[PDB]
Amino acid sequence: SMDHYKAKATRHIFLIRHSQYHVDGSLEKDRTLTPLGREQAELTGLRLASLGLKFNKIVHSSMTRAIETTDIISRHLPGVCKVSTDLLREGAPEAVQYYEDGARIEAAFRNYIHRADARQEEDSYEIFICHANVIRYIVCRALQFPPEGWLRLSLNNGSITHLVIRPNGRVALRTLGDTGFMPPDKITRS
Amino acid sequence: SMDHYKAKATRHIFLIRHSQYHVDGSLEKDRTLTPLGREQAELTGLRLASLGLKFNKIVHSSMTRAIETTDIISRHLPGVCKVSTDLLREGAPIEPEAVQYYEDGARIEAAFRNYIHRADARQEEDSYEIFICHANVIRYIVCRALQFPPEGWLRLSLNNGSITHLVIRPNGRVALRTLGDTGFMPPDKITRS
Repeated sequence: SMDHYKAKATRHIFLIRHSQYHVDGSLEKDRTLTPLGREQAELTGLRLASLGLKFNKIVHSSMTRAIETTDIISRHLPGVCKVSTDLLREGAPEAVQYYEDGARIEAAFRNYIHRADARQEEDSYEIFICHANVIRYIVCRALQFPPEGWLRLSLNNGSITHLVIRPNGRVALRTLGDTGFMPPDKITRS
Repeated sequence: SMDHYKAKATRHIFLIRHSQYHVDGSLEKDRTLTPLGREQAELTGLRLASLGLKFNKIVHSSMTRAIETTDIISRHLPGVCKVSTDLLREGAPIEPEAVQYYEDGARIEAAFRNYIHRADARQEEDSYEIFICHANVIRYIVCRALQFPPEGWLRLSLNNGSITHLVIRPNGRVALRTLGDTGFMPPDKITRS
């Protein structure tokens, strides 16, 4: 169980990886989703809406692929409120930047996963639209797995990862990197 | 990842949990799939057939629930041989005497070493292998192959008929590509028991 964790209720955390995008955009402006990526986000959006859950929020960063993945999914989840955060931004001396980028991933974990809400009386269902690296960090961290193994988790574009966090901080992984709802010819990791 | 491992090509391991069944069945022969369980198995079969992979083999637990799940899945994978093994029968629950657990631990380790860790010197191309079994068996194999601690077993929750996909590189690096995938099943067909 996560240490120093008390919540009022159970929290269901859904971590969605960005869909495929033009990684060769000169400026962020240009790193939009590929046509395949747009279809992926659509499929992830239909899947999420089909769950019969009233989601509490969709948290995401300000990167072009993040905003675009979010926009598409969000149209399937009418009324669910969106929250922009730069703790989910993926960075782009070099060495000092990278340390800082890593520290931000931990802050993301701390701020959004390890921290529970006092207002929250009942079970919550929370979506986070993220880059691969923050998902796999969050998974290892919440599950108390060796952080050195985070890169052993291979997350498809648009995939859904579901963690369950009980009031006493016991955590269960119900699924990781699910793209079972996409036709196999639509699945990508880049 | 795995130590003392050198394979000639990549190995894709698909670990499939059995479909919903009659837990109340009085003998092992009575613990057959429910009608919903048979629908789940069908869905998993459809999904596996749709990946466009030539599966090398279907290795399955000899428990009735695992047999019936395999019967249904294998109809979608014509020409893939099926091999029954006692090594993949479910282990005693982690959440009941100690010699039972020693026995089960030893067997499931044997299963891991025989089916997951052992590279075939006759492999001549990338392989795709299906193992139809049980939650504790899969949890153990996943954690062992990824070097996750034994307290991780019970933190992994696998749906009935779910697909867990590991990729084993020739030098022994292991990636977890998906765990507990039932994303191909409508939510109103999804169960854990």
